[PDB]
Order: sequence, then C-alpha cells, then structure tokens
Amino acid sequence: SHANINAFKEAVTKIDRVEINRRLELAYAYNASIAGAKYPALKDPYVVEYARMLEVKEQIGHVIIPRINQDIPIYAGSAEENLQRGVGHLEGTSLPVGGESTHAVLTAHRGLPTAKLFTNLDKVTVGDRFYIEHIGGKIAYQVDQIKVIAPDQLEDLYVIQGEDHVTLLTCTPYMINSHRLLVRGKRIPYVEK
Repeated sequence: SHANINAFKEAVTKIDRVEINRRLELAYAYNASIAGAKYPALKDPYVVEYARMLEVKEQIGHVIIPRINQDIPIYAGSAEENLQRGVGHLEGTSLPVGGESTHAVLTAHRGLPTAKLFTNLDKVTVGDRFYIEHIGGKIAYQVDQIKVIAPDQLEDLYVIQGEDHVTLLTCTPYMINSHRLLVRGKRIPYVEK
C-alpha cells in the first residue's frame, strides 16, 4: 500500500551499481527512440513488459507530491487493477527517468475512498514541486503549466524537444469527468536532502 513503496526503496539498494546502470541505459535508449519518432498515437488511458528494465518488485518508481501529501508507487501501463494500487504510466510517452527531450505521462483515479490518490490534484499549483524516485535515484520537477483538455486532444502529451517534462494527468471536473486535467512539471536540479 504505502507498504509496497518500502519494498521498493530497500530492494533497490540490494541491486548493485553495475546492474542498475545497465537497466538505466535501456531506459535512456527507449526514450531516445521516442524523442526521434514521427507519432505513436496515445490511447487515452480511459502483461505489459515495455518497461521491465525499470521494474523492481513490480513497480517502476514512486511519485511524491508534497502539496497533497502523497507518495504513490508508479506501475507500467494504464491497466485496470493497477490504477487501484497507484499511478499508471501512459505507454507511448517517455519513461520517467528524465533527460533532454523527455515527457513522461503519469495518471491516477480520484475519489476512491480507500486510496485517495489524485483526487486532490486540483490543489496543486504552478510553482509546486514533485519528485520521482526510480531505480537510479530521485529527480525533481516544478509545475510550470496547468491545462484542461477535451479527451479527444493529445498534442500536449507529446515530447517537446530539448525540454524535460512530466505530466500528472487526471479527470476533471471532479465527479463529472468530461475533460482531463494536466499538471505539468519541468525538471529542476534536485536539492532536498
């Protein structure tokens, strides 16, 4: 739950520097591929192996949003039962390891009584930060843009060359769900410790 986020942190440091690196390289190449593409077409999210190099205890990292006090693991795919445990990554977009010309897209449900999750995302504001902890470390984002789009539209979801973004996508307005809320971070250097 919050308990399988620790399964992550701990299991990671049992993987040695070399192995970690090899996996990271695979993710980078995957991202380079997407960078250079010409367009995947992204099935709006409303097994999956594409991100195995990143998977540790069936998760690909976790995401921390301080403003809403969440720390939620991230699972590959927008799969139906995975969105009950945490955050799903939209296949077709960059893998959430950052780097020049990336754009990862993460997504989560709102208003599940037990989970919570992205329900409180509307409370997030340009200027807040959020952080992504994956096999090779923590990376940090600062919300530069906030947008509301019809589900048909996706142009905002694609890689912007030269730039490094992560989008936290959810449905909106609350309990109406006719459009999508996009909360966009822009990479900043990590300095929290």
